[PDB]
Amino acid sequence: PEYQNIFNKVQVREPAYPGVELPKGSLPRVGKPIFSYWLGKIGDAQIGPLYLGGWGIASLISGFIALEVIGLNMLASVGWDPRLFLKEFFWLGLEPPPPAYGLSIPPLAEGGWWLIAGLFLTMSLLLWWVRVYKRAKDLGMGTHLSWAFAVAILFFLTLGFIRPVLMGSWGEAPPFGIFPHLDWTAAISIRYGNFYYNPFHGLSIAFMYGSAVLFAMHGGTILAVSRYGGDREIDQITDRGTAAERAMLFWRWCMGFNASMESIHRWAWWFAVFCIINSILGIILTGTVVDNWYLWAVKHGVAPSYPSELTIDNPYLT
Amino acid sequence: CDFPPQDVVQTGYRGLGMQQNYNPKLLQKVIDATQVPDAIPAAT
Amino acid sequence: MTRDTNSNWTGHVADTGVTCYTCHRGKPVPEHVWTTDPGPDIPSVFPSNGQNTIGYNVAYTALPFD
Amino acid sequence: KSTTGLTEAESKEFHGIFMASMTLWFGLVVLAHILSWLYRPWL
Amino acid sequence: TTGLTEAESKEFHGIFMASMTLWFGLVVLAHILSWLYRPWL
Amino acid sequence: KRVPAWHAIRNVRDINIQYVEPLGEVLPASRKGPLGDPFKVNCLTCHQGAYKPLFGVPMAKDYPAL
Amino acid sequence: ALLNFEKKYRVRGGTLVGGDLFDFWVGPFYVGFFGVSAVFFATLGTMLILFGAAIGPTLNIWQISIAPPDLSVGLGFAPIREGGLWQVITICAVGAFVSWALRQVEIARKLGMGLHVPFAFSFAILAYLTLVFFRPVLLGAWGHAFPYGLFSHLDWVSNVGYQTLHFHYNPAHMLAISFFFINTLALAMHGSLILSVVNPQKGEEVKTAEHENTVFRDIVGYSIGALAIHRLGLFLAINAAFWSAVCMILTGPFWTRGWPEWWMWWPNLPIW
Amino acid sequence: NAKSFDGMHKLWMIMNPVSTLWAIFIFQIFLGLLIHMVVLSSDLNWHDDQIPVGYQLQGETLPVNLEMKAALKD
Amino acid sequence: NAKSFDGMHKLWMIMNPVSTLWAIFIFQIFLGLLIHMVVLSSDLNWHDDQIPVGYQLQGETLPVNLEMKAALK
Amino acid sequence: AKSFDGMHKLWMIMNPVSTLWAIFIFQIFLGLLIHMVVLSSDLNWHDDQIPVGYQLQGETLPVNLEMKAALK
Amino acid sequence: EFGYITQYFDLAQVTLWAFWLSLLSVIFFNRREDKREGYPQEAVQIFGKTILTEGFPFMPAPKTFKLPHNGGDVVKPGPERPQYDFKLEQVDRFAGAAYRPVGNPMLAGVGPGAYAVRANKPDLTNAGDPRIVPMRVAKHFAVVDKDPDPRGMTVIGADGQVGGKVTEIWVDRAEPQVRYLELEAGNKKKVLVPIALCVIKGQKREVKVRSINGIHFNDVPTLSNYDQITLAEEDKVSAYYGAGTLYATPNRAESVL
Amino acid sequence: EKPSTGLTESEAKEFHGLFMASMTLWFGLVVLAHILSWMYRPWL
Ligand code: BCL
Ligand code: BCL
Ligand code: BCL
Ligand code: BCL
Ligand SMILES: CC(C)=CCC/C(C)=C\CC/C(C)=C/CC/C(C)=C\CC/C(C)=C/CC/C(C)=C/CC/C(C)=C/CC/C(C)=C/CC1=C(C)C(=O)c2ccccc2C1=O
Ligand SMILES: COC(C)(C)CCC/C(C)=C/C=C/C(C)=C/C=C/C(C)=C/C=C\C=C(C)\C=C\C=C(C)\C=C\C=C(/C)CCCC(C)(C)OC
Ligand code: HEM
Ligand SMILES: CCCCCCCCCCCCCCCCCC
Ligand SMILES: [Ca+2]
Ligand SMILES: [Ca+2]
Ligand SMILES: [Ca+2]
Ligand SMILES: [Ca+2]
Ligand SMILES: [Fe+3]
Ligand SMILES: [Mg+2]
Repeated sequence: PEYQNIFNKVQVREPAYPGVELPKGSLPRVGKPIFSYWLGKIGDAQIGPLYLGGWGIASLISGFIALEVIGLNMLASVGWDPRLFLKEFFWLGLEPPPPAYGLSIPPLAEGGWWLIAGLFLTMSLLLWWVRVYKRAKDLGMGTHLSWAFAVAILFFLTLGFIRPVLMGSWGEAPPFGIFPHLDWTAAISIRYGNFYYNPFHGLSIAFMYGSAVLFAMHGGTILAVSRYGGDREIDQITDRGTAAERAMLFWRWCMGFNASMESIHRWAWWFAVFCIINSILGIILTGTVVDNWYLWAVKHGVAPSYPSELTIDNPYLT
Repeated sequence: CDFPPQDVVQTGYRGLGMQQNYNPKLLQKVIDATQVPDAIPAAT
Repeated sequence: MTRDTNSNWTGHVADTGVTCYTCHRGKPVPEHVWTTDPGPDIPSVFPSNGQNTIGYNVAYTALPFD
Repeated sequence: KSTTGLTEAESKEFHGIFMASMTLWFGLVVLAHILSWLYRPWL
Repeated sequence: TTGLTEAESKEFHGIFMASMTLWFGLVVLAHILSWLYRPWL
Repeated sequence: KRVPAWHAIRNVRDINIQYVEPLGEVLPASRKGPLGDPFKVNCLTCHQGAYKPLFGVPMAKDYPAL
Repeated sequence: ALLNFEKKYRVRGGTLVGGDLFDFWVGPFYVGFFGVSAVFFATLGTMLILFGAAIGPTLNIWQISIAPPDLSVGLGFAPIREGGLWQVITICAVGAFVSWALRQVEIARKLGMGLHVPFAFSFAILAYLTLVFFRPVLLGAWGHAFPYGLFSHLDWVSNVGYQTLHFHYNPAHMLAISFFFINTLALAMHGSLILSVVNPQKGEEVKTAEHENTVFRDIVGYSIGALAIHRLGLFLAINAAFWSAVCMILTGPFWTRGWPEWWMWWPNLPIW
Repeated sequence: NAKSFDGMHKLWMIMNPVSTLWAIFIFQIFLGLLIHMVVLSSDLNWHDDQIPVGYQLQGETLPVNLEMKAALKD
Repeated sequence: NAKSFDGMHKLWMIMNPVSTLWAIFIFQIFLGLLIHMVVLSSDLNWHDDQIPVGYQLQGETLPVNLEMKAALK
Repeated sequence: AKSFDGMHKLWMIMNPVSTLWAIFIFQIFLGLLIHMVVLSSDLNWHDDQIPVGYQLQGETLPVNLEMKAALK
Repeated sequence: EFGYITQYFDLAQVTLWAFWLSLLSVIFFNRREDKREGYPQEAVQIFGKTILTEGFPFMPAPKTFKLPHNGGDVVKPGPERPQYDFKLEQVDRFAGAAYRPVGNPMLAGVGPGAYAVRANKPDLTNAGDPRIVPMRVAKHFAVVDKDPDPRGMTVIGADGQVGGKVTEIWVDRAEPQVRYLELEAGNKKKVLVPIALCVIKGQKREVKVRSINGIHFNDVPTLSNYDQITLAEEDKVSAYYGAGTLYATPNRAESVL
Repeated sequence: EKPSTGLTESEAKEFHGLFMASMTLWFGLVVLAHILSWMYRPWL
């Protein structure tokens, strides 16, 4: 057939690019850039350099302290054996305090290490937030990447710090494992009567499906007009060429309305952020306001009603 | 892997899930282990 | 114990009942039994939480193993 | 006007062979059904 | 086309057929041994 | 089928509280676990992976001793 | 209505079936043979869903439900009131989805572009056909598919999941969820970056491609590029769909135990 | 009434022969698969009807297998 | 009606031979796999029918294995 | 019998090297598949305990039996 | 009592309403941002009169892009540059009918061969230099071995005929990668072909261009100066290759089945 | 404006000869396989 533009057939090298000049008073960039042939088959081949200033070092100290703690407790749970660590790795975890301790600080091997790791991971993510903000603002760009990051951090803090405090127990938070955190997911659905009848859960699922749909559509459309220079979106925005025109006619003819080369990126932004906004809203109300989502859905006229034919006798009533 | 086909028993309204699933090769191991004991003649 | 179960618990074993063979199956020690699980070996100052292992009796999940 | 580039002679030729082939195919179908009726009658 | 002339095609065909015949011979031998050891039909 | 299981639970507790655990005095050290308690009864001790033990053949009616 | 620049692109040709008979527009839409087909099948399917709601107990939007046949029908034909309506609607649905994809192909041919979007749509279609055709055929009955109803296909999803005691431990399910999550993350970052470069700090010029590379190399140390992020996008979404189809074709036809017990192959390797 | 179908051969001056051939072949294969699957799912099924004999049942009752299974109880 | 199939060889002037060859080969391989799998899933299965003998059962009742299993009890 | 004469011209429309690679890869995949299909049936030859069961043979050695006696 | 109810109104309900209203309102703002290109639209009336309409919701107020290196201001929604001179005949007498090109379809600029009217300036780097340039002007680039160097190969053209030979590679300095191949045609002109319409076979040492035919490489649009390319010229070149996807052979626009 | 494959009439005759020979041989092998299967395990 015709070239599909999925891999780079011919590669070219020039000396590495150090980066746009920073404002005066900045630290130098660390690292000497290297090139990857395999990364260059699909994208850009340069790796590095990297910018390490004040906020991105405090972050990376916090995060690595947290990682050391989590790893060592997982390793103590098998008796220090690395062979068993590799053998049973998906079943290990660091577990939260027993719920009877409330919001106090428990002893170290009965939930205090969980508390330490949570605190250090929190600080890591807030320092990283400041780094992302300043990096985009020192180059003179809008700070749109910090708004979305803030939303994600808020969801991490909701399930984990805010909801456990509003409930009165640290033992309501997830543990640090793979299968352990999957077990937490299932159990919190079972305890509060079926998350499928949580309406914010349904809306966030709507927006996660929509993210996949929209990004398949956009990735397809821009690869399909890259023969007319469509992959260069900044120029198509500030001087509309034939690639943008064809891209917008396609969708107009197909489904009756369209966006522009700049507006589709606002649709992307919002579809990714409403998913997490509804995530926060659905978790923050569970347990603190609603105790059984299925009974809520029945009270508000939402759940179907299968035919019965039988009678089952509740043995606690007999 | 449990290669097809299977045996399925419906146990509820249609379109609701609610059914039990058997693999004929695994169920043979439970059948091959029961062995009801033999009767003892009733007493005078 | 067998007489008690066969007479007083028919809400569960209804008119089929149990004999010895229902559990011993011709051996003096039954095949599937349990005891209070201590858990894996961990450091001496670490108390057991009772989970996050393989868990052979709870269908190989990371759920509480006893 | 929509046309296929075949002249009238080419169309006549194609039609001859097309009809012969379709007749042979239907003959084989009839034979298969006679055998099936002899083995396992369904009506 | 493949860029092979007719002589090159004849050569390739000769060796291809010889190799395929030898391979099928070995397959038949393996099955005779298996039938002698563990007959399946 | 949820209503027999409800009784089953209670039944098993009886077997273990009244009969099997008090036998921890009589049995040797061979029939005990790490924590020093005897082997006890589960759902698997008589079903053994079937929806009814031995598919529900009624053996116990032929013996007036049980 | 036509856009400012639209008239010079509305030419004839590019079709698959039909020809010059259905080559026109109605308003902004383009019709074609497959446009007629799609609207025909969508209208018929919708009207049959509504009738199946009329013969049920309620017209509440959340509680309508049309269910498939019983498992005793097998791969046969069910009565209209006990499953046949579901079969007719599920024929209409396939007709409409495939028509949609082929109409897309006609449009792209007319505008001179590549067929990436109908090709990515094909994988959604494949996941649907897995749930209504392939899995039911391998298990031996149409009554293994889901009913048509909001809130009522969710009961199906729940009970099917619990037929394996814990469906989170399904391996292809884990892989698909990984792709879904990473796709939402990537879409957020891409949206943010383009907006940020054409909407800079107050009183500044529009930035360039060098700025786009620099920002991510400063934060993270690697930048993938403006054309490869579109590729990465097509890739993550398609893979999500693909591994969903695999995870459902595995459950029932090729595995009947609990899903946690599959993973037992790993700690039983004779190498630890 | 006999001269009504004279110009029929001109059909191939408006309908493309190659497209038509491919369409016919593909449709016939699809229909063959479909009808075989529809008849196999009915009372007329011929693979599982145990005619002229049931072969799994025949294998379970071979004298050698029976004598081995009897020696497994003892 | 015997010289009715004379110009049949002209078929390859309108149908591409290489495309046709590839289509035939691929279809035949797919159909081979499919029919083998359909017949293996019926009463005609020939791998698990325990004919001419059951081999796992034959291994469970060998005198050496029986004498070793007795010596455990 | 001389009706397969121009057969050698096959390689003027089909690439020899691609065909060779395709054949080799297909044969390896099919070999693995058939071995796995036969191992999953009654014909399995690794676990059938013929000509003898070796784990069972190790459990009943006199030395192992006498050591297991001393632990109870 | 299992399903007893104490009070019908709760917080989850109100919050859900608030969300329905917060969506339903970003739709409004995004739909308004969608109409900074291509509007007001042209509605054709009962007997042919055309008016400008604006849709629902209405168009936003204009915003300004300030381009770098004194590249001017861009107001959007703002004025438009004038279309060129396409000729078209309608096929059926109603507003929704299709159009046919009047002359030679390859040299008409209608259909997939239409293009936009951009600036007559090159795209710039962050330093002010032209972005897309031949590899003899950018003296620091090199093709990575392990990859077929296309310089020297031939340009077979979709009907099996030869178009010309590759003589240069055009690179992109802002993001290092190949954008165009330059070739000498049958009448000794220098023409470009986009790299995303070329299948490069290293062993055959060919470049297959499925879009146009071999003789069609003589009429590809040419550049003013061969040390740079402008936005307008990029559009013209790419559009000429895109017209061939429907006009190269008379059978390409003619209903597969 | 007419579908062609670039083969002349001689080339088509040649291809047709070998195609028919090959198809006949293939069908012969199929018939032989089915006769053996009917002798071993008759299905109708
Ligand atoms: C009960 C069933 C039998 C069994 C029944 C059969 C039957 C029947 C056959 C095999 C065949 C094979 N068996 Mg066995 N096999 C059994 C147990 C085993 C065990 C084991 C650990 O249990 C192993 C490792 C093997 C391995 C093998 C391979 C050697 C061979 C498959 C070749 C292949 O896939 O080539 C595919 C790869 C290619 C074609 C690539 C090209 C290879 C080139 C030509 C060079 C490779 C050399 C070649 C593989 C060896 C040539 C012989 C030399 C003179 C030594 N079998 C049991 C005991 N096995 C097949 C065979 O022998 O083929 C001739 C075969 O027909
Ligand atoms: C107790 C239940 C189990 C569970 C049981 C199941 C079951 C059962 C299934 C999944 C499936 C999925 N699960 Mg799960 N799942 C659970 C927990 C999770 C969790 C989580 C956070 O806990 C996540 C993130 C997921 C995520 C997922 C995805 C991997 C997958 C759904 C995407 C998909 O199928 O796309 C595929 C896309 C489609 C099917 C869409 C079809 C699109 C069609 C062609 C177009 C329709 C157009 C329409 C009619 C037009 C309307 C037009 C209007 C004009 C607008 N599951 C719990 C543990 N899960 C599903 C799956 O994998 O199926 C393949 C599935 O069947
Ligand atoms: C009780 C039910 C009967 C049964 C009743 C019928 C009836 C009735 C018919 C078939 C027909 C067919 N059956 Mg049956 N069939 C049964 C069981 C089988 C089984 C099996 C595993 O049990 C198989 C594999 C088949 C297979 C077949 C095909 C050979 C044929 C469908 C061909 C087709 O789709 O062409 C469509 C594809 C094309 C037209 C493309 C064009 C191909 C060209 C024309 C060349 C192809 C040759 C073709 C394969 C015929 C070969 C004949 C040669 C001269 C040897 N049947 C059972 C036993 N079967 C049909 C048939 O034979 O038609 C003539 C038919 O009418
Ligand atoms: C109860 C059922 C019988 C059985 C009944 C049948 C029947 C009936 C048939 C087969 C056929 C086949 N069987 Mg059987 N088969 C059984 C068990 C087996 C087992 C096994 C593991 O148990 C295997 C591996 C096979 C494998 C095979 C293939 C050799 C063949 C399918 C070829 C194909 O798909 O062409 C698809 C690929 C192509 C068409 C490409 C063509 C390439 C060219 C023409 C050359 C390739 C040669 C190819 C290997 C064929 C052998 C020719 C040589 C002389 C070796 N059968 C059981 C015992 N089997 C078919 C057959 O042999 O036709 C001749 C057939 O009609
Ligand atoms: C049904 C009925 C009663 C019919 C009667 C009417 C009659 C008689 C005939 C009409 C003719 C025909 C054939 C009509 C068919 C149309 C019908 C009826 C229905 C289809 C409508 C439909 C399926 C719409 C669904 C819309 C939805 C929900 C979309 C989901 C995704 C979404 C929200 C997208 C918003 C973002 C957008 C607009 C993305 C498109 C878009 C993308 C993705 C880019 O990448 C891109 C790149 C550069 C420039 C522009 C774009 C661009 O616009
Ligand atoms: C052996 O390994 C070594 C040591 C060598 C290092 C290797 C590290 C490795 C292999 C690590 C593996 C890690 C894994 C698999 C981690 C899995 C992590 C997952 C999937 C985690 C999922 C969820 C956890 C969440 C959401 C936790 C949220 C916790 C929060 C928000 C904590 C909040 C606590 C706070 C803010 C502190 C309050 C404390 C105080 C003092 C105020 O209380 C009064
Ligand atoms: C807590 C674990 C147990 C559970 C959940 C359980 C559950 C059940 C259920 C649900 C049934 C009805 C089966 C059906 O009608 O399909 C049943 C039947 C039966 N169970 Fe159990 N059981 C348990 C333990 C036991 C034990 C320990 C024994 C032996 C002492 C036992 C003996 C029986 C017998 C004999 C029947 C058949 C009674 C009948 O025919 O109705 N069960 N059990
Ligand atoms: C007045 C002449 C035209 C007649 C109207 C066209 C009716 C179209 C037929 C309905 C749809 C066809 C069914 C199958 C379509 C293809 C499936 C993908
Ligand atoms: Ca009692
Ligand atoms: Ca039969
Ligand atoms: Ca056999
Ligand atoms: Ca052996
Ligand atoms: Fe983009
Ligand atoms: Mg846990």
